[PDB]
Amino acid sequence: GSSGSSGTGEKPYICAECGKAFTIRSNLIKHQKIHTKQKPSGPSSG
Ligand SMILES: [Zn+2]
Repeated sequence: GSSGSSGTGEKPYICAECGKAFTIRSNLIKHQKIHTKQKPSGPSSG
């Protein structure tokens, strides 16, 4: 939170899939994983 409006000064890395923030370039990568669905093996339902 900053006086006025956000924008001036933000984490060095911010996801786009959802819009999260991180500090360690890696810490962010790991997250991106949760944004990579993995369809099941077989019929959708049944
Ligand atoms: Zn995300």
